[PDB]
Amino acid sequence: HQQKREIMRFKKSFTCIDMHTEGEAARIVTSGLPHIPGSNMAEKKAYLQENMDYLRRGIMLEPRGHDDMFGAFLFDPIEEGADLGIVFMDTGGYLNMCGHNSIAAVTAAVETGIVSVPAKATNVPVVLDTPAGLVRGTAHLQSGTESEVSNASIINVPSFLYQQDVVVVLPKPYGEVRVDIAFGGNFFAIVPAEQLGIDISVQNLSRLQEAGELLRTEINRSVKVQHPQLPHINTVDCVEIYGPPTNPEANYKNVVIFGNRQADRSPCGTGTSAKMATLYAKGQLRIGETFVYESILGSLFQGRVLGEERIPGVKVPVTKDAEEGMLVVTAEITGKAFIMGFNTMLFDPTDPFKNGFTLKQY
Amino acid sequence: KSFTCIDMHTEGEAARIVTSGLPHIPGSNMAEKKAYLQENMDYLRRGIMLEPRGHDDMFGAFLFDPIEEGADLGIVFMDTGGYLNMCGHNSIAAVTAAVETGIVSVPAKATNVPVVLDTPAGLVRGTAHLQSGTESEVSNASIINVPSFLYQQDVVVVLPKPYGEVRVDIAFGGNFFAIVPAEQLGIDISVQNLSRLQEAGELLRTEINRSVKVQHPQLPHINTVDCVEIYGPPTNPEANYKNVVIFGNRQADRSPCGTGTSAKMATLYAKGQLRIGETFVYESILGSLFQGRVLGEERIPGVKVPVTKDAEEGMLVVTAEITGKAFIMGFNTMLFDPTDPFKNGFTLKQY
Ligand SMILES: O=C([O-])c1ccc[nH]1
Repeated sequence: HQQKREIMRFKKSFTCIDMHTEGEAARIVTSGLPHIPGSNMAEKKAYLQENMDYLRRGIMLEPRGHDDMFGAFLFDPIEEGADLGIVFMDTGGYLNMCGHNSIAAVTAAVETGIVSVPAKATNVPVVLDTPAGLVRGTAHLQSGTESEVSNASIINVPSFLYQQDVVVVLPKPYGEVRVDIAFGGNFFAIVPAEQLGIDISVQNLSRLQEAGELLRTEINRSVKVQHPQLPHINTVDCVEIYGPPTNPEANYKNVVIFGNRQADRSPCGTGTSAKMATLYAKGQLRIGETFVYESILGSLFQGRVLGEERIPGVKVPVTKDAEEGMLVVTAEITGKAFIMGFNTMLFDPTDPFKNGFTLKQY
Repeated sequence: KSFTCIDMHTEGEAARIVTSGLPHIPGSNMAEKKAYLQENMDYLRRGIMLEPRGHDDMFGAFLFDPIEEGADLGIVFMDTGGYLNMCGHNSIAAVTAAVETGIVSVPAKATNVPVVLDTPAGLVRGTAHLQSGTESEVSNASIINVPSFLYQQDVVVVLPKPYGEVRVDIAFGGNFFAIVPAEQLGIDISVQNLSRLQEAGELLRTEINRSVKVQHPQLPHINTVDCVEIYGPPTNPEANYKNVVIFGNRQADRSPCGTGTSAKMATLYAKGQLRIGETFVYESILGSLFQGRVLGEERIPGVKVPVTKDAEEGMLVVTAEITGKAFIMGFNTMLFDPTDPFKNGFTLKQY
């Protein structure tokens, strides 16, 4: 019959596990990609970017997505020890790491049996192979259940404060700002809201989005960054605006601007790792101490520094002469993700918006 | 716990068509089933339409068994703010879905399929046009719009600089629209100009509502102008004109907007500039086309609107048919974990 019309209809389709980590979307694509050339997760990401970028666009943007959508493609692992390969994507490009989506992915690996649950277990390890290195996750099980996840935590790739007290001149009305740059899986410009002359509130979202874009543009133009072990990482993809908390349980509140100036509704896992490295570098957070970060929505992530390391003969701008090498810390983050749908994305060839669009200005 | 749907769009404008998972909903006509959803179960709409499952320009509907005689499919429309269609674009989507997926059957060797929708507002009569050599591939859909009419003509509304005073026509096609040339506002219609068109459209809407006080003659509940339709020269030379409808809480229609097309049509038609059976083509801000024609006109004795002249016996009203294409962009199973702090959604949109 017209089951031939269904073969046809599904041609070039993708299956996804639609999730969110505390309000922030994680559209996890589980099939429909062909083989993508590349020896590692970094090379697969570049391949996707240089040759098949219309895929990111149609999956992330209206009408299938929206100006603040986020997601990822899964792959077989390449790296030894890894359960899953993952490349992240968004409305602008491809982050080398993402905490909220890594939490979601750990959760989904376990809740759908991608990874199997050792009979009588409380914690299930799930190791993601990312463009930034191995990320070791743990799904913390709902104690009297088979595969029901309470929350998920990740041990991030080594994070470190990169350059301190950088002056960036933005145009009026914002003027001159002081920022730290730090790596937490992505490079971040960390800036106090107080300096943008704007409060973190829903009401000021569009202005915090403008200001993040200008800051990100101006940093990349003025300041060259380079990850000392990962040559492919050499820009600042995200801006962290922080300010006083609203939930008293939380050290601070933040919004992250990234992608095509979209805002994280989560507190942002990599950005959390990046603030933690910074305070820790400054002797303002101790190993083991709990740091709680609140989002614009009021979502919470919990973090702690599990250890530190000094790497002899490797310096970054912030590394003083009196130091024997650069400081990195290993940060853990914990949060909760939910499955919000099992989606099959279709692309009618006659659809003028099979490759997505945004009405976002300029 | 879970809902099934067909994600669609009508030339860019989202239409989430929920095809199962609602509980049993009472009502002896669709308007009562809509009231019951509103009064007892609004949370379903919110979680299906708002982030994270949705977004601030999401629209859609719930499919039901039809009740009205003649009807093929029951439906209640919804969006992130409420329970109306607006622009009518879900109707095109649902007519298409119904044929595409088997809800409605196709007579053999048939080229066009009637799909009649049972909505809270009355029957909506549509036709699915079949792709030449196929049995249920839909090329497009036509909808018979609610009766439309020019209401008031050459209205002078005074806007703050830089817009100034602006000549508009006010016309009904499901909502009342203020139809206003882009030239009049001094903004060229483009995506990059959209926020300027938005500012201006709101300015215009508040200014008209404050000064002109419009009233549907047979529908007293409709006493404002909720949409501003900004038109100008087309980019596609197949199209008569190009437009963007500004409506809601600072929102733009990505489609040409079917009811605005029907309003624009009754306007041209009243001024002697469109003929019955003439294909009018309208382009959106993203380049899509809708096609309309006026099928017929009527007079309504003893009922008058401002544009109705002293010697005319009743207002002029027209019936237009609006054609457009809806695409299927997904088949989704949505889930609501009861412990999900966002099972009923959120919005970061502010006013
Ligand atoms: O969770 C994160 O690391 C992240 C980065 C951008 C959005 N979320």
